Amino acid sequence: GSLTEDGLSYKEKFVVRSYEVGSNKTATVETIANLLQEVGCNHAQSVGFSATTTTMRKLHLIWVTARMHIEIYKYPAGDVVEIETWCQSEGRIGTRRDWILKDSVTGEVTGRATSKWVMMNQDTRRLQKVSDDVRDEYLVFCPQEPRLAFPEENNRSLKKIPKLEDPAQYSMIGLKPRRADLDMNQHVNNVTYIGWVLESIPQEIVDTHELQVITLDYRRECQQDDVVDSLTTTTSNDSQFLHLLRLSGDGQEINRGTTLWRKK
Amino acid sequence: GSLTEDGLSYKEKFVVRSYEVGSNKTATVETIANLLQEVGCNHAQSVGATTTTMRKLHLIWVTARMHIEIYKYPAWGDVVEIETWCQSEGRIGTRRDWILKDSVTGEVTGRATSKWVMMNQDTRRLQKVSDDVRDEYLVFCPQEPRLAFPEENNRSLKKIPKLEDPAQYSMIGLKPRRADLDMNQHVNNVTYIGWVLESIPQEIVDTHELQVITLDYRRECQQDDVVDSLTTTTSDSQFLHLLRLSGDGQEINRGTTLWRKK
Ligand SMILES: CNc1cnc2ccccc2n1
Ligand SMILES: CNc1cnc2ccccc2n1
Repeated sequence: GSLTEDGLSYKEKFVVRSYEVGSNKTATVETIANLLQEVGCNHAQSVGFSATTTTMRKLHLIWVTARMHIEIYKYPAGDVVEIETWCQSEGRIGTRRDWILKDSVTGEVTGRATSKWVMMNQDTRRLQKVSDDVRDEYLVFCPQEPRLAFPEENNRSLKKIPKLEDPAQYSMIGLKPRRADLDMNQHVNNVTYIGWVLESIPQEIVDTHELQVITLDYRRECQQDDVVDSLTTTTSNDSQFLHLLRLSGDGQEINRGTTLWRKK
Repeated sequence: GSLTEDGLSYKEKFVVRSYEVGSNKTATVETIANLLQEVGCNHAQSVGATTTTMRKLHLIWVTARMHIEIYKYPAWGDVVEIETWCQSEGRIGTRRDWILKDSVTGEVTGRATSKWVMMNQDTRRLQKVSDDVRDEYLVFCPQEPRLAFPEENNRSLKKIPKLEDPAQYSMIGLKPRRADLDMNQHVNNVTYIGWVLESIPQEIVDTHELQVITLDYRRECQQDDVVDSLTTTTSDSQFLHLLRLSGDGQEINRGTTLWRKK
């Protein structure tokens, strides 16, 4: 894995592992999400991060995921998959990180993703707009012209996700994160919330359909000692669902999103 | 990853990933277990893991016991090479051993061993190996005994007792998700390792490191099943573990772990 010739993006190849695939012998959506996350960690490291600047570490600010959008066309089965990631400023809202998944053999694009990141205070959990001086510190590592993965006029990543009404059609109650789900800072990995959202999708839908799109807004972080409830409702060959992750007790909303499924 | 010069073992190098480490910035025991499993999968593939006679008879290889000793956990970014190989254990079953080495210093940072038995995949019944299916796997095994844990009266061959109630520690309501299931829709054996350790307190994890883990697989956990994880200190620190179904209290696993100071 290394930065491209200009140094404004990063590339990395991955061989799909045995424990990374599902019932259809192809890489699960959580494995793909982990590979996108891994390539983004190494891009921050290659340009000198450990991804907070010296100014961000002084004021106690961190980058947090606010929205994640992942569209897959072909899930890699032993296959080699190369991912090209890059970041771009989104004015004073925050940052945007895009990915392009390509099959290393056929060279075709087998998927792509985009995420919106915001600047949150490490301790008070309070959000704030990216100040001018902090913004230009990472501008030197971003393409100046707009390079989006999803350039489409009314693209399916900038649409507002509604709140699921009760009763939910499907549900999966009592979901708790384990030590494997926690990261190096002891927080529940963002990829775990993707797997929790999909736990409410029926087994019949998973066995007769494949996941094409997944848009997910991160509202609140799930602490290790918290228990979640996953809810789903069909809103529609293609099938659409409305998802909502919320705490078991107080019913505190932690996530909301939508998924699109295509026939096999 | 490729077979060694003789073809009686397989080697593979791995770069530790960001999402594969814990709070100490070193690879979790479940990630190490996954790497050992992955290298064993490719060793079976590299030699062409059920034969035509086993497929015709409707038989499969199932893990009966797993023993893993780690001395140095590879940190995020480190390269770790694992050398795996199989050996016949007479008519009982098969034994697969691993040697984890640091690719920079060349030293051994860990080693593992597992006992596998021959079970009929449909009726779930353990069957005797028989001479003919045994000689099919002998052409891919070292003839002389090559054990990762060769010590007589070692930590991998001692009988694990059943945990008595009340358990000192516990973690109830553990359910496997779609990520925990494998290609055949079964809960992969690394999830049971993570479930065993869920009952270990946070104080023990934050002030100690996992050195040894011996685990006997008694019953498989179906996707629609809920487990209860129990732990009791028997002592370095030693614990006695027991995984059992929430409802009927059906035992699915039993094992022991040894923890060293940091
Ligand atoms: C107040 N806005 C947000 C946005 N995204 C989040 C993701 C995780 C945790 C808290 C979050 N808060
Ligand atoms: C009765 N012997 C055994 C040995 N190992 C097993 C592992 C998984 C499921 C059932 C098993 N049964």
